[PDB]
Amino acid sequence: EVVYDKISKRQRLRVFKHEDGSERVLSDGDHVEVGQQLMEGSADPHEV
Repeated sequence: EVVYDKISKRQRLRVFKHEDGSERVLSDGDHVEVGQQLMEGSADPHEV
């Protein structure tokens, strides 16, 4: 299991939706695909 260790609450949480779980902000327990962005902001393109 992958660990994203620390994110300051200055960062908002991502507002996507998929798999018709929620349709709103990243919900605890929600299902996440491979390329899904977890946070509002700009993603490192090396990572993608």
